Amino acid sequence: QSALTQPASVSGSPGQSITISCTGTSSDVGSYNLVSWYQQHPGKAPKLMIYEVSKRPSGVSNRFSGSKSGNTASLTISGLQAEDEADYYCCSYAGSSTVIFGGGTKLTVL
Amino acid sequence: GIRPVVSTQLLLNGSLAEKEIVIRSENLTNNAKIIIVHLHTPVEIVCTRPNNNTRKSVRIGPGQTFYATGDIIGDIKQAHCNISEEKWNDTLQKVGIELQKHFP
Amino acid sequence: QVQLVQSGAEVKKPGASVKVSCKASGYTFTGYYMHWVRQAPGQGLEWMGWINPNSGRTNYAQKFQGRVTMTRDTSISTAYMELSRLRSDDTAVYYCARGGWISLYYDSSGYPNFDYWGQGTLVTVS
Amino acid sequence: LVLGNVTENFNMWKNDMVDQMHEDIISLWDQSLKPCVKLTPLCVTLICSDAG
Amino acid sequence: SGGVEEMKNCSFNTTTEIRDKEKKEYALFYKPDIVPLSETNNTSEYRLINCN
Ligand SMILES: *[C@@H]1O[C@H](CO)[C@@H](O[C@@H]2O[C@H](CO)[C@@H](O[C@@H]3O[C@H](CO[C@H]4O[C@H](CO[C@H]5O[C@H](CO)[C@@H](O)[C@H](O)[C@@H]5O)[C@@H](O)[C@H](O[C@H]5O[C@H](CO)[C@@H](O)[C@H](O)[C@@H]5O)[C@@H]4O)[C@@H](O)[C@H](O[C@H]4O[C@H](CO)[C@@H](O)[C@H](O)[C@@H]4O[C@H]4O[C@H](CO)[C@@H](O)[C@H](O)[C@@H]4O)[C@@H]3O)[C@H](O)[C@H]2NC(C)=O)[C@H](O)[C@H]1NC(C)=O
Ligand SMILES: *[C@@H]1O[C@H](CO)[C@@H](O[C@@H]2O[C@H](CO)[C@@H](O[C@@H]3O[C@H](CO)[C@@H](O)[C@H](O)[C@@H]3O)[C@H](O)[C@H]2NC(C)=O)[C@H](O)[C@H]1NC(C)=O
Ligand SMILES: *[C@@H]1O[C@H](CO)[C@@H](O[C@@H]2O[C@H](CO)[C@@H](O)[C@H](O)[C@H]2NC(C)=O)[C@H](O)[C@H]1NC(C)=O
Ligand SMILES: *[C@@H]1O[C@H](CO)[C@@H](O[C@@H]2O[C@H](CO)[C@@H](O)[C@H](O)[C@H]2NC(C)=O)[C@H](O)[C@H]1NC(C)=O
Ligand SMILES: *[C@@H]1O[C@H](CO)[C@@H](O)[C@H](O)[C@H]1NC(C)=O
Ligand SMILES: *[C@@H]1O[C@H](CO)[C@@H](O)[C@H](O)[C@H]1NC(C)=O
Ligand SMILES: *[C@@H]1O[C@H](CO)[C@@H](O)[C@H](O)[C@H]1NC(C)=O
Ligand SMILES: *[C@@H]1O[C@H](CO)[C@@H](O)[C@H](O)[C@H]1NC(C)=O
Repeated sequence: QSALTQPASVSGSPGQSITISCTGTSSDVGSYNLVSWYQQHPGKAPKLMIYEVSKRPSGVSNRFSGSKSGNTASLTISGLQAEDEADYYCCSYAGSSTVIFGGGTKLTVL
Repeated sequence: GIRPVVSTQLLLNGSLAEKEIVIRSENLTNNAKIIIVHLHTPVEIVCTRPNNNTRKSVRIGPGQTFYATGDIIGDIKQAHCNISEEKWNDTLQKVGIELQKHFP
Repeated sequence: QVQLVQSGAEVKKPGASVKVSCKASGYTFTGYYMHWVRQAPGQGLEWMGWINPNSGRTNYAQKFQGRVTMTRDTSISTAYMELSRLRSDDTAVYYCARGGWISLYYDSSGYPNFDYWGQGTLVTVS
Repeated sequence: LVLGNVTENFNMWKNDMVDQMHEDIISLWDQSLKPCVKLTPLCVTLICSDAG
Repeated sequence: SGGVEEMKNCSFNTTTEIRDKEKKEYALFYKPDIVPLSETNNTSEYRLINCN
């Protein structure tokens, strides 16, 4: 019952799409549809990106897209800019009123 | 098929009537006879509950073990029931307009 | 616009107790949940238990039972964390966040819809 | 009485006489202990030792 | 650690499978199944409703 599996870091040039994925136990992600992502700028509080598997809140443009398949939850970004130099964190409801967070990915702009 | 359900008010699963709503009674004059309304249109109803831990097994003898309520994981919510509003409203309205035949 | 204010940085020693206070302003806090997270610099996020300010119900996560206590204060609209028996790796920053909506009809405690976050308190030991 | 010139299929692994035999023995074993003594007060802790 | 709508803890003691010892066990009984005895305002010694 450890944290969610997540790669160390990613990279990519501006102008294309980057897909990130988080995998977990079937009782954590494969049973409930309550997963979300968080963007962590170094120095201040993070901000929520999507609510459910695919639900866009207000104040954020239509650029992030979330999906679920089996035991893997994926988040896709299209049209990279320089305002994405931040960490990304997965989170999922794990049952028995406990939320399990992910490891974390770092993205670099070349 | 006869389903032997147990309910005091608001008859659950069973065979429906035909044509229109039907009212059955014994004398329709005194107040001591329970009057029965048989509907034609069903109305959905759901009932829920919060979580419980498990059956806490307590042994009180040679093989006589009972199961009591254990812990509760999460918050405390009240076990409620839900009925659609407009379906119940026009069902009771049809009951009224058909019960108005026996009372001018 | 609503805001969440927290206390300042703390410098302590192991074997002590630390209290972190989070105050919400601008909205009815009684109808919303409050969650707590802890961030040591270098690794990812970690999740602590949630408090229900309408009833005082607590449910902490694993490997934290018995050493952390959470208490709401509805008179001045605050939430207190008292954590005892600190270790060397407890040097971190603490954030308070607003969870889901209390509906009195379904368990919406485990929903990870943390919308507004605080600036966090930096606690350290030596 | 022996039959003349007929054959017959036989299967003992799927038989009804065996199941009725087993149920009869089970029920008659369960029936003979009905008016017998119940060992309820013999659940006490036994202070046991080797004989002298 | 919180407030529940209609449940009480009601920890009691009961006999085990041995008719010597008694152990303390807890449950969570509902409020309509719980009736206070005696007359005083001591809201501690409750009892089960169908044991009367
Ligand atoms: C049996 O029947 C009963 C019916 O009685 C069922 O109970 C009902 O169950 C549903 C769920 O299916 C609940 O819906 C949920 O409601 C909450 C609460 O939303 C209300 O409050 C919002 C806040 O505004 C108040 O607070 C501010 C604070 O200052 C005050 O200033 C305000 O004046 C308000 O008092 C408010 O914004 C909401 O308005 C929205 O809805 C109305 C509806 O009529 C619209 O007109 C509005 O325009 C507006 O759209 C509302 O008044 C919602 O927040 C829930 O939605 C969240 O959750 C969804 C699922 O997770 C998610 O997809 C949504 O995006 C949304 O996400 C929210 O998540 C976080 C919640 O804190 C936040 O980050 C953020 O707010 C975000 O928006 C959901 O819709 C009913 O409330 C509930 N009824 C009652 C009486 O409790 C019961 O379920 C049935 N039983 C069954 C089926 O078994
Ligand atoms: C309602 O309460 C019940 C209380 O039992 C909750 O069930 C429990 O959920 C947890 C989730 O972590 C289960 O733990 C996990 O079980 C799997 C089983 O394979 C195990 O591999 C994991 O290591 C972990 O221990 C727990 O077993 C389960 N309890 C039972 C009896 O199955 C339930 O989740 C609660 N409901 C909700 C919506 O949270
Ligand atoms: C088992 O222990 C009992 C005592 O607990 C033994 O009973 C005693 O036997 C001696 C024989 O020399 C008598 O003098 C005592 O009066 C007996 N005590 C009683 C009856 O309380 C018994 O003999 C032991 N069993 C065996 C097989 O030796
Ligand atoms: C034992 O049971 C009797 C009923 O057979 C109880 O008498 C009534 O119980 C109801 C249910 O709580 C009360 O509302 C009434 O006030 C009781 N009295 C009368 C005169 O109707 C009796 O109270 C039970 N014993 C105890 C100690 O509660
Ligand atoms: C009740 O209504 C639902 C939906 O109309 C239907 O599927 C179900 O068979 C009905 N049950 C009975 C007993 O009429
Ligand atoms: C019951 O019905 C009979 C005949 O239908 C009638 O004579 C009698 O008065 C009725 N009882 C009452 C209380 O009206
Ligand atoms: C075999 O069957 C025939 C039937 O026509 C019968 O007449 C005959 O007696 C049988 N053989 C023996 C040995 O019984
Ligand atoms: C319950 O039974 C135990 C048996 O050992 C006893 O010690 C205890 O005093 C009893 N009463 C209570 C209130 O626990």
